[PDB]
Amino acid sequence: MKTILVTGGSGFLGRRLVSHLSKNYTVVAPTHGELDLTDREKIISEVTKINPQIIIHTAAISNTGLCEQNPELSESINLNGTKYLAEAASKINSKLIFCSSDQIYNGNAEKGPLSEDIDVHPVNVYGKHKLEAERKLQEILPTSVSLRLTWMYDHPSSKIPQHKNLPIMLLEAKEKNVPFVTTVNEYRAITFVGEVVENIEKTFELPGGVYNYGASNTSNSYETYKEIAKIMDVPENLVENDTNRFKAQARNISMNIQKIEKHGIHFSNTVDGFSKMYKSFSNSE
Amino acid sequence: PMKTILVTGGSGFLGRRLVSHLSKNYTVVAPTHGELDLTDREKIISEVTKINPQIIIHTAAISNTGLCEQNPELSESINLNGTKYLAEAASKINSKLIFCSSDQIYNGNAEKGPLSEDIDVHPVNVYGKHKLEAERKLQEILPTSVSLRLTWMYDHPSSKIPQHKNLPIMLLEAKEKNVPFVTTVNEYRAITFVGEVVENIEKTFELPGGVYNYGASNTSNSYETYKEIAKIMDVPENLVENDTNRFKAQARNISMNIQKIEKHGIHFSNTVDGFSKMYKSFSNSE
Repeated sequence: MKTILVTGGSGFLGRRLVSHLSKNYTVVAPTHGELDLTDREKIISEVTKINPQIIIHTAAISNTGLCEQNPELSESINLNGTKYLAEAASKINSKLIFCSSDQIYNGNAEKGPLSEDIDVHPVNVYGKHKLEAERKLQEILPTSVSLRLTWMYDHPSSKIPQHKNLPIMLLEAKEKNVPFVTTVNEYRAITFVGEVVENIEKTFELPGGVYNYGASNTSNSYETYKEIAKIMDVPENLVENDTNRFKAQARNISMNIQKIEKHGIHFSNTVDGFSKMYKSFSNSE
Repeated sequence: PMKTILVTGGSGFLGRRLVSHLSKNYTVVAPTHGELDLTDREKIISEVTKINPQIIIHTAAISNTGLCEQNPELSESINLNGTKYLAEAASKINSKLIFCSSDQIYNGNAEKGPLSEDIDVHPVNVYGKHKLEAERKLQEILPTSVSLRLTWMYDHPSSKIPQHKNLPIMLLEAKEKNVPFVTTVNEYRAITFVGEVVENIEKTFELPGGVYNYGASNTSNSYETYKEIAKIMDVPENLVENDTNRFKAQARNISMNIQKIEKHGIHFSNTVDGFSKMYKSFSNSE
């Protein structure tokens, strides 16, 4: 009975991973109050007591100032946490699955889908800290797996609660009649959480390294979201194209996913991924 | 007859300490996220009109986005949402809104010394940019609204009221694990005991609308200030390392000039004296 320790059960992906993997795995999903990650002594011993075969780390690899009333805003590397999770994992040869981000690509100036071997230099704090976590998971845990995830979504009529993501934002533009702003200077994919969650068992056997993980997309955000809005019966004129955003240089974070296609892991593209699972779903509309 | 205050963020660090302070002198309504959703313009307008508070203290953070559940939409747009709607609800009932801003709006500034509210600012992080835009929107919609620029705060390490790891607790952990707490001579920041921020809050209610630097003062760098705070706490002086690498291009100066509010009779202690003052307050003599 393999034991899966999930750090980040409270989050959007964490809470959905726990529900799916509680079928055939024992899932131990503690709260940040239950399991202070920066307490090395505690995390080493608690990891050893649970003795998990697989660790899926989704918890905040540091954070900005928002979400808190009294934040420090040191704006240093603020790593640790995963470092202690890493050494605890190495002690019992655990398989660590880090939830990374395609925002690592957001500084790249190349066009078309980007591969995992291409030199990266993100521009915002989120991309910088995710990349730094990747590099350090590698040197301490060579067998560890880094999945660069995209902006994601559940069906907008889902039972599992979720904060505002794009399917909800397009529906709200329909009700309030205020248009949702986007741009042609953005190339990004959005992946149904179900495909991310359903493919997650296949990653357990992957050799250690960095893997692009999510939907593909060759279209820009403005073209993509019109296609999605047009599926949801959302007026066309409700999705606007602001040429000012990313004017200095386009944000291209569309991933080439052939590395995981070799290992039999498939994601559909962004448009046909949304449509298939908008229709498949048992929501009458 | 007794004034009524609507406090948002009633569970957070500052919000919970404001509710506790005011509950005996006012009718304080501190609704949870389930009781009052800040992303909903329709709902905000409906509740504030019914509660009809004379004073609204907005301390809550925008915790209702995808960033806070680690599924972020990382646009430059930094949408206000909740803070903008609160202002509109207040305009219609004529409520005096008090907003929790931040001194981090000064972190881009290149000037030296304590900075006043009337200078040209340009923050370089996301916290400063969201907070400054919140002020800009509030002074447009609510001329009477008051925006208090707070500092990084701290309660006592041994107070039974919870908090996240702030300065005084990190220096104790340094002593425990013999890990040097790293700081820098390139940072000019003040920190304030929350008790001084909270017992002066009643004075701000009368203040004319505008921006007011609201917190402790500091005339020296973080390294020297954290060394002083170390020696008072009886933690060893070797555990305060100054990493001069941090803030190489432009030193972070968020020292605040509180000269505006002290003309209105609002006095704050400085960083060092204020700490010893509360540190001596705790545990009364037998």
